[PDB]
Amino acid sequence: IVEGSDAEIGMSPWQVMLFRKSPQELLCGASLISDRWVLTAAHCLLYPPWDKNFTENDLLVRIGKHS
Amino acid sequence: ADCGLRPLFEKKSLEDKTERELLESYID
Amino acid sequence: PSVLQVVNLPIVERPVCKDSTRIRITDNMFCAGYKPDEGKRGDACEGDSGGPFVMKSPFNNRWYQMGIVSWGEGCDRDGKYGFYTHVFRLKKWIQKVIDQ
Amino acid sequence: EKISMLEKIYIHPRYNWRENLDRDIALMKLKKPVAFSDYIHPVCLPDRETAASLLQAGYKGRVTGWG
Repeated sequence: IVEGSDAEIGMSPWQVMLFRKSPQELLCGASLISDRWVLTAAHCLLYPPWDKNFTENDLLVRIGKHS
Repeated sequence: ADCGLRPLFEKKSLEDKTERELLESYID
Repeated sequence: PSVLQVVNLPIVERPVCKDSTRIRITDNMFCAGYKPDEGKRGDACEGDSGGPFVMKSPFNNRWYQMGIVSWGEGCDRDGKYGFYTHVFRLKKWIQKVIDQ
Repeated sequence: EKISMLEKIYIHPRYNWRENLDRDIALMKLKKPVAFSDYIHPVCLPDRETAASLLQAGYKGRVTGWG
């Protein structure tokens, strides 16, 4: 985040992290809109212009992490 | 239905360090 | 970074948005940030994408996801705003599949 | 924290990854419904009244991440 500050524990509980798992590499961010639903940017999953066509197999998510 | 309320803040009748900034900026 | 990071920002007006980019601005997106005069600094960067845009309601005190960090042109640049997916606008869609 | 597996991925039928990231949005239906805690908890999607009233010039939004 350009020119912000560190959150406080609990603050951003919908905070979901899109990761790769193959090896491990954080790609994007997202949010928990439910217990079985994540909301994200389309371009995080697929942007051909940059070689980016992840499929379910391709990722894992980490809920409730706040560094 | 318990969407947006936050166990470590809104439920403990609590507030974060910059949430007053969001609220001062609005007009409902 | 080192810890989750937080940054609060002003939804900026249509005209001022359109004016800051060559790219075609749609109905589904919105810019937010401080104008170069407004003094205050800050913004989104890469791997921030997808991140939420939330606002706390005065009505109830629950937060709402106002948008999705959608695109930019750099980060903290005077004169450029950050584009956001207009959540309210794709909600019918969001409906459809969750309920589907 | 909590790691999660994906079951499906949904991408806005009309994403414009080609022209100008129009409708940049994807849903990730989790595999296994997560358990809310003091660091895991949904977020709200707005209704016509909260959007109309909130979505406005000079009205501050909060942004978070690890970019």
